[PDB]
Amino acid sequence: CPEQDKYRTITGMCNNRRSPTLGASNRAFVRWLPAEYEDGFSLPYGWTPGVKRNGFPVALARAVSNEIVRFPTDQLTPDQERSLMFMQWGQLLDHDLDFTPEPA
Amino acid sequence: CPEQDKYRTITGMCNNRRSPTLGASNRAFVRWLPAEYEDGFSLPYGWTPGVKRNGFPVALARAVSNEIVRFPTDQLTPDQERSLMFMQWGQLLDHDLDFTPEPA
Amino acid sequence: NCETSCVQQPPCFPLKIPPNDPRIKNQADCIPFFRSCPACPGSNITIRNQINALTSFVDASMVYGSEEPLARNLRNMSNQLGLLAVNQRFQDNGRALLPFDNLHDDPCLLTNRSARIPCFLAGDTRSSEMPELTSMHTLLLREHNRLATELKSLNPRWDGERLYQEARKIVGAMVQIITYRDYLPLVLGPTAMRKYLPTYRSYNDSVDPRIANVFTNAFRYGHTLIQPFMFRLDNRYQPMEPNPRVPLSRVFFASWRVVLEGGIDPILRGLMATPAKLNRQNQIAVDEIRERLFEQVMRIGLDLPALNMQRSRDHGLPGYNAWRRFCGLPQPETVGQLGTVLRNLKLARKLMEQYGTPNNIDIWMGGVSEPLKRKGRVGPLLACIIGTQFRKLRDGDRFWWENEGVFSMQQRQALAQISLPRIICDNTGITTVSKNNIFMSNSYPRDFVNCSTLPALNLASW
Amino acid sequence: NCETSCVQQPPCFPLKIPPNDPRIKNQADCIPFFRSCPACPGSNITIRNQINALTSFVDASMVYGSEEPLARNLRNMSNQLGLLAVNQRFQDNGRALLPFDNLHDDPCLLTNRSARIPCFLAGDTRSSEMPELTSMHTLLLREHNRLATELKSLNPRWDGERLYQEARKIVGAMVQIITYRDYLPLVLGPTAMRKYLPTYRSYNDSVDPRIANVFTNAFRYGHTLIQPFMFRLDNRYQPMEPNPRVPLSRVFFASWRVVLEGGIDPILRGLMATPAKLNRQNQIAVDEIRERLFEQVMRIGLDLPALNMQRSRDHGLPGYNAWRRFCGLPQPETVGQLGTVLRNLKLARKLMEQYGTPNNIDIWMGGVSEPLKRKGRVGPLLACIIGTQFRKLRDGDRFWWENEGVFSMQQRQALAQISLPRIICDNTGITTVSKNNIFMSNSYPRDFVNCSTLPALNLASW
Ligand code: HEM
Ligand code: HEM
Ligand SMILES: *[C@@H]1O[C@H](CO)[C@@H](O[C@@H]2O[C@H](CO)[C@@H](O)[C@H](O)[C@H]2NC(C)=O)[C@H](O)[C@H]1NC(C)=O
Ligand SMILES: *[C@@H]1O[C@H](CO)[C@@H](O[C@@H]2O[C@H](CO)[C@@H](O)[C@H](O)[C@H]2NC(C)=O)[C@H](O)[C@H]1NC(C)=O
Ligand SMILES: *[C@@H]1O[C@H](CO)[C@@H](O[C@@H]2O[C@H](CO)[C@@H](O)[C@H](O)[C@H]2NC(C)=O)[C@H](O)[C@H]1NC(C)=O
Ligand SMILES: *[C@@H]1O[C@H](CO)[C@@H](O[C@@H]2O[C@H](CO)[C@@H](O)[C@H](O)[C@H]2NC(C)=O)[C@H](O)[C@H]1NC(C)=O
Ligand SMILES: *[C@@H]1O[C@H](CO)[C@@H](O[C@@H]2O[C@H](CO)[C@@H](O)[C@H](O)[C@H]2NC(C)=O)[C@H](O)[C@H]1NC(C)=O
Ligand SMILES: *[C@H]1O[C@H](CO)[C@@H](O[C@@H]2O[C@H](CO)[C@@H](O)[C@H](O)[C@H]2NC(C)=O)[C@H](O)[C@H]1NC(C)=O
Ligand SMILES: [Ca+2]
Ligand SMILES: [Ca+2]
Repeated sequence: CPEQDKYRTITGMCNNRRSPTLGASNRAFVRWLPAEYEDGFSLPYGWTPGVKRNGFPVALARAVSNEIVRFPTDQLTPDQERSLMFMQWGQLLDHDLDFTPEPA
Repeated sequence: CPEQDKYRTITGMCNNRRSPTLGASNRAFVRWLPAEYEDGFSLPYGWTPGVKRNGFPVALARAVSNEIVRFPTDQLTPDQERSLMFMQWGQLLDHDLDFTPEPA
Repeated sequence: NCETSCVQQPPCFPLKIPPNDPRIKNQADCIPFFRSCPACPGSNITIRNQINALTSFVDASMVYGSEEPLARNLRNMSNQLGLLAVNQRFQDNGRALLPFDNLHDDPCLLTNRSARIPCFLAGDTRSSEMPELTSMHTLLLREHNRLATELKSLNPRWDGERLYQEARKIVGAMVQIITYRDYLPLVLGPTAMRKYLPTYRSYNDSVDPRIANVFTNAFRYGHTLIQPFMFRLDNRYQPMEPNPRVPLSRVFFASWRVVLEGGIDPILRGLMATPAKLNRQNQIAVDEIRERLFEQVMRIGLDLPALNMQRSRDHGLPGYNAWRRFCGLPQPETVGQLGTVLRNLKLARKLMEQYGTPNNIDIWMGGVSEPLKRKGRVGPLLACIIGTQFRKLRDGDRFWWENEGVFSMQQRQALAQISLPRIICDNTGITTVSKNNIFMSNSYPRDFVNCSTLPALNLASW
Repeated sequence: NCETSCVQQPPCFPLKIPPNDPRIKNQADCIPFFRSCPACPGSNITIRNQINALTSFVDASMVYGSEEPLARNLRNMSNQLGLLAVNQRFQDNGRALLPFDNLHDDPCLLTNRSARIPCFLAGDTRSSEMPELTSMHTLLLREHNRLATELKSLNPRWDGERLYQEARKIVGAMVQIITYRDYLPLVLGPTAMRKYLPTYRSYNDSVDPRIANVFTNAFRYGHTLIQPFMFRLDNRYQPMEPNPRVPLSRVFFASWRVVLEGGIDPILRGLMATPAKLNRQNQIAVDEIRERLFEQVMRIGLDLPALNMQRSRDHGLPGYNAWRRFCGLPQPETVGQLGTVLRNLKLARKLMEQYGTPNNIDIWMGGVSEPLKRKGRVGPLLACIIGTQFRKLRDGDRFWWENEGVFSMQQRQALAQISLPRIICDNTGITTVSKNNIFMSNSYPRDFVNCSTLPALNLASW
């Protein structure tokens, strides 16, 4: 790890002169609370059936999206205190912090 | 994990119900602070020569023992308030808690 | 293959449908899902964690890149002119457009068989999602080719790497400063901010600057901010006429729309004149993205908020009472306790039947359904969860403009004069802009000002 | 072969040597050191972490096992008596002795090449390191034989497993309950104790019961307590003259001594009536382990302290300040800042010659070299560090003896009045054990008692 960076790295290799890898690109996520899988190490909670999360049957996501998410597009509500550029910086932000891959 | 336990499991598995894997056997160690390697991912400091920790060279283990630890084995001070079983519970206890495999 | 297929099998983890779908009327179908890539393939003791391709730093990655084969490929390397490479042949009004990607499965081409407008190459692999998202990438692509230029005017013998590197700094700096000053405090609250963003004493080599797996889901709270259409206005700020409001569906991956249908301006602004959507428990997220997510490019259109909960199971995150607990907040363990918390008997009785226990409701769900915070727009869960990650990128980043060795005092001085509106002023054809705190002023007779009522930089100080 | 080569490659990470080593007079020599197996073979994108072969919970793993195969490997199943397997070839006097591991490379065969003593077979892979460790695995072994035999007297119709499992609980408690009632307070400190270990209250679903990769190092504070001899005392509690005081260099792995040399008591009787070495800043670790660690078995003889400092490195633990920080403890930046903290103008002074800045001291050294806790046997770092792990181990654990669902109110009462001396009286053949806090008592005449003035377990509630 170098001496007197006048400028940044790119991949972020060395912001942490101590744990160089830290904050870096293509290293894995951090977990502020253990991971909760259905086997305990690698199977989606809603994976096998009759498998209960914690005494309750894992609810389908299409169905939650339907029962609490659904709405009559006609009854929208303009946020009169903020403009879209607000919802569009959210992305410009997400888009700078995280991204997790899938495999083609 | 069960639907209900009198006795513990041996590999220590369903203890915790949310994360069946927690505090179990042939499972990874926990980290209270991010790792500090030279690579950044996987090479003990005190590996390449010429490599420095924070700004200083890295001591040698046989080196500091020679300096900070070597004491005249006969100047021993007997701890009058503690007993040798105190050290044994120490070893035994440790052995209940951790072990970290090498590759014979 | 998971686009064309429904088996529950490896790369895949599909979304089964229910009995009474609105869009999807066949119980043998699914909205597709390729699960997230592990940090250790072939592990049997490793607890499954997922990777992050990007950089957590508020470096300006989406414009610059986070991998270095990519990166080299975005600069123009003929001259010594430090510069982001532009569209070889298809430009704005003599204003840069993004390059083009070279991709084996260009979705943005599936939108108009007829036109050749592929995906734009740039910092992030997904800047073609919304023409309203690509547009910003352009704007940032811009200030870069621009700063580089003017610096070339204040320091000649300065090479390419240095004219670009200096410029790059100035940018990640604009994006940092603007996100910590004029965006966050409206997307979090006043308070949250006093509990999460205390002021910047200095940098702490012992702050964990990386991105939390959860934030990954918590940040998608914004999914509730999105509006059914794409609005583009004419120089007078009314109803702009190739065609005003295009539904959010004919816009997914729509590069032609930018090139052919009428500049970056008409959107960049109108983005600026149209009230953002407002979240409330009776309008969580909408169909334009509940039932049409990417559908002109996919086989069936995803359900956003659904990939969300499903993406959450994927990551293997804990439910809503763990984080409720992780943050110092109360953990309702009853429908009764539930209303007390999200002031909504009706949704509590709802959430509770979906999920049995409040303890098993998906963060997204719990997150987004909490009453908004005063003067902000996030629950006490998400405020905590968003407020703390942001608190650490700042404090655990040695390149935060306010650190005392990055930019000089002197430099910093004008550096805190940078405002997005001007950014969207110097770089676009637009005259009249929206006032300070772009994010907070939809209105347009005024809720805007002119381009002289806005300061500039002082590369002088460079 | 990292027990024989000195090439810095693969599996190995050898302890090279200073040119001025008392012992090792050749710069081309080393100390045989392998590297801790990673949690993910194939460095790519995951930071390396080591693995815990044993279980966190204070279970009596060392007795029973850690994994399925070995556990069932350690029992009599040529019966329903529910017992632990014990040596069919040798007896204590009448009392049991552990079975024999079947290793292709037995090292305890190396002590005496003229006696067939392989090493004992136990819950733990290192029951033979020292003949006294073994004395304990041989004692707790006796209790789940003693108890099952006694539990069969009260609950006759009980199965074979039931009879064994249930016995297991009685012992896991014997170990837990001592560690926590008679060991921590004393390693711990009257003051640190009220902080790291407040009194029990309930069980935290959300408490990482997992053992942290540092404690793995911080718990080695113990090496500083060893005495260079193995003391055997008769039962006039006097120097057991087969030969009473043997250098610790010629006991490593020597089961023979245990089996042929007099039995398990003459040992147990030395652990009890001979003081434990006390750590001083002038007297860290005794040479019998600094230069004679395993030689009667290995190539060259190892340096514990030194072996501790390099795992330090192999298990990427940060240094003595991150820790300090990690524990609201001030962090010395200078020799004075240090001299002050340590309360040493010499040691600090010496540590700095080795390390450049405290920021860089390997934990073990900073840990064993800070001043002893008031009435403790550990300093704040270790103290804090060590108690911060025994806390989670208590609240984490679903089968903590004091948890609501495990042991009924009576059972509890009962359990509460067990003691290690009584365990020692019940299964050994000695009659005058030590009075309370054997961890503390250690003089003959007095700071001891007879084995009748000692309570007893009461299985009446089981
Ligand atoms: C507007 C502010 C937005 C925010 C703050 C946001 C946030 C998030 C985050 C954090 C993720 C995961 C990030 C990652 O792992 O790389 C996600 C996933 C996703 N988003 Fe958004 N997003 C926003 C806008 C949008 C919009 C407008 C669309 C579509 C029009 C969209 C479509 C998607 C899709 C398709 C996924 C993948 C679903 C999955 O598998 O998880 N996002 N976004
Ligand atoms: C007396 C109290 C003792 C305590 C509390 C203690 C604690 C520890 C711990 C926790 C470890 C690392 C555990 C692991 O991950 O494997 C360790 C390693 C070690 N101990 Fe002990 N120990 C003690 C006594 C001894 C004795 C008596 C010897 C020598 C006869 C010794 C020899 C070793 C060796 C050879 C290692 C491996 C060194 C390394 O790989 O770094 N220990 N001990
Ligand atoms: C690299 O920079 C040049 C310089 O601006 C870009 O465009 C050329 O600019 C010069 C001015 O010095 C014009 O005279 C040329 O006509 C421009 N190019 C074309 C194709 O006409 C050039 O586009 C940049 N590289 C990329 C990949 O965008
Ligand atoms: C598809 O994309 C094209 C790209 O140009 C859009 O182009 C229109 O094409 C028609 C006939 O070819 C022209 O008369 C229009 O003038 C073009 N648009 C504009 C704004 O001038 C086209 O409209 C798109 N949609 C479809 C359904 O083809
Ligand atoms: C169980 O333990 C956790 C951790 O020791 C306690 O939760 C912590 O509470 C503080 C105080 O606000 C938070 O800042 C932490 O983030 C919490 N940690 C976690 C993992 O949630 C929790 O309160 C304990 N629960 C009980 C009932 O004692
Ligand atoms: C299994 O249990 C038996 C019984 O306690 C152990 O010892 C033998 O038991 C039988 C019948 O109970 C007696 O007749 C023998 O006399 C006992 N041993 C000897 C040496 O006489 C037996 O040893 C146990 N299994 C193991 C592996 O120790
Ligand atoms: C830098 O940040 C860390 C974490 O935010 C602070 O460290 C913690 O301090 C508390 C005391 O309130 C300790 O009990 C924790 O164990 C520490 N954790 C870590 C990871 O350091 C640290 O104090 C901050 N440094 C400064 C100079 O403010
Ligand atoms: C290894 O074991 C043998 C046998 O126990 C030891 O020699 C014994 O020494 C004692 C005491 O002098 C005698 O009572 C025994 O009769 C001896 N055994 C034999 C077979 O004659 C031997 O000393 C042990 N190893 C060492 C180095 O002492
Ligand atoms: Ca970034
Ligand atoms: Ca254990």
